[PDB]
Amino acid sequence: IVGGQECKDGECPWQALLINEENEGFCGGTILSEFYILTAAHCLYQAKRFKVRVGDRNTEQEEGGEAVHEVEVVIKHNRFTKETYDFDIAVLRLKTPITFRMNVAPACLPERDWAESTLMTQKTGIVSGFGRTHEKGRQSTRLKMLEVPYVDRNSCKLSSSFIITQNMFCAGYDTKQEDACQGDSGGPHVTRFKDTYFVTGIVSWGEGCARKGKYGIYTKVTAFLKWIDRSMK
Amino acid sequence: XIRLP
Amino acid sequence: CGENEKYDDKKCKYDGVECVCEEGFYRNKDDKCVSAEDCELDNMDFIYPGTR
Amino acid sequence: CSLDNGDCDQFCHEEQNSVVCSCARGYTLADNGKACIPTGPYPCGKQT
Ligand code: NA
Repeated sequence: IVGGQECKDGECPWQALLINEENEGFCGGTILSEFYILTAAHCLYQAKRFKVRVGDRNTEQEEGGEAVHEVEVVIKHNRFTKETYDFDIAVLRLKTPITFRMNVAPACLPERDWAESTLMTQKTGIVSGFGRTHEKGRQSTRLKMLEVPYVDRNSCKLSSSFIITQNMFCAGYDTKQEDACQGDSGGPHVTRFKDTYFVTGIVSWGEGCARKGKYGIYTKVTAFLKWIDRSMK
Repeated sequence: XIRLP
Repeated sequence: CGENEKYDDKKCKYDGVECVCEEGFYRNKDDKCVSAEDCELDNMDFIYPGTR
Repeated sequence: CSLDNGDCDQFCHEEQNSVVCSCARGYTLADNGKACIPTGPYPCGKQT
């Protein structure tokens, strides 16, 4: 996350961190329930071995509530392509169920049609993660969050060199230099409705991080609600 | 993440 | 016939894309008749431990 | 529903002229047929 701010205690409790064999975080996820983590298919390619950590705020200091969970099954969308990043969705089943706590709690999955007309049309959503705090910099040692405007889809296309399919959407600012970055991928984009947070996006890709005139691209969760349900059975 | 033309 | 099939029609509509099936179902990548949700089974790789 | 989420707390759909509110898993529809009441200690979408 470039810009934005650190999440306070209990502020981003649906954030998961996927950690590699060096126990380093390379990607995020969104807690959907005690057994299920929502993430990006492409994150599957960015590690030889991984587990899921929940509850981390400062990754240089255990603080209580933190747990590591082994992944039992990876459900990857098999239409994912690294060429377009279309269908950038996967769901992880944990071996052992999460114990919800302060800083550990699911985001709500929305109803499809309703989310189309009423979440996707709010002004802002919130993206969160441990990723780099500058395009060329280092991962954050602290969970950050950033409020990001939804961006109309013709504006999204206009600005973008790569295709924007119906399974993606853009959010962010035009001149303000704040957006997701590397290490934030797979992580949550959520939208507040009457103080309940629903997951509306998966951190997917950007042309750099927080470049002027460019927006973060997210997998559009409302496009995949049936596939998500089925994956959670 | 970072996808550059 | 087969599971979810009736003697006498509707293919699987997948998320993020674009002897007859019973009142209920839809034809997957193998016209086995199966639920709207069960279609999505055609669009999953299952993977263990893992990964690159 | 396009008006004030039809005073639904969460989901709003329309049957024949009747606005019809509803809720995520772990919430139960209130008696008022509008509000969504958590059934448990860590209801989805709430900060802790
Ligand atoms: Na920007």
